[PDB]
Amino acid sequence: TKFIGCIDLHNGEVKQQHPSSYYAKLYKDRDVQGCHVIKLGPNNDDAAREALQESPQFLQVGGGINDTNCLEWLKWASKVIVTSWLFTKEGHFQLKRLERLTELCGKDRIVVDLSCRKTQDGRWIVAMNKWQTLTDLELNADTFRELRKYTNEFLIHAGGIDELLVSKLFEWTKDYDDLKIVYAGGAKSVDDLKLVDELSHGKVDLTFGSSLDIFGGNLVKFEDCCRWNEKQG
Ligand SMILES: [Cl-]
Repeated sequence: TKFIGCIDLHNGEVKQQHPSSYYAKLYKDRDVQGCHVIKLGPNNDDAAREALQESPQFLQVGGGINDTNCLEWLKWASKVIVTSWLFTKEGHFQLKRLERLTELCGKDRIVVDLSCRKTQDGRWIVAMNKWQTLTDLELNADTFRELRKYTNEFLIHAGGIDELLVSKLFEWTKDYDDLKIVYAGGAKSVDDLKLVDELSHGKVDLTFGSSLDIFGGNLVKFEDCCRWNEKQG
């Protein structure tokens, strides 16, 4: 279990003041591997490239990723993160679209980002279009078994963390040794690192974003998250 950093971009600006390259440099300097730059809506491409080019092939990029632009983004991103393109506007999962991305990029350069909503006890359904659309894809062991054929990494995007979900991510992927699972679910305590480590037997990584001091949050220290990583080896 490691701390994963992020940079969210909206209207060409970081969601927080510092430009995107500041954060890209910081993550590189502190050797925070596997961070994600996420474009929320349009007009973010320059700010995304600013971050990626500050630390070339070190940060991932998501938001508006499809078969037409994935190779160009991979010039500067370590991996591309697919989101809504895997679904029709009606919310139907399109496995053939994932297969196309893998065919173009390689399984080591794509991330499948699934935003999920807990509908009922022990049930999580993938959602799209700013959460407002439930898709026909459920999170469960079967979904992980099938989709891991096409990617080496999932970003699972969901007060405290959804502890039961983290436990389930472990349970559903226990037999996979080569699969990276990044959880992003609003963590706002440094204590969540050890908690996620315990729940997942070390197999799930944890994003911190807006709660961090470096983004103007007053809840979690970025340096504490880096120190956690440094202790893991
Ligand atoms: Cl990466």
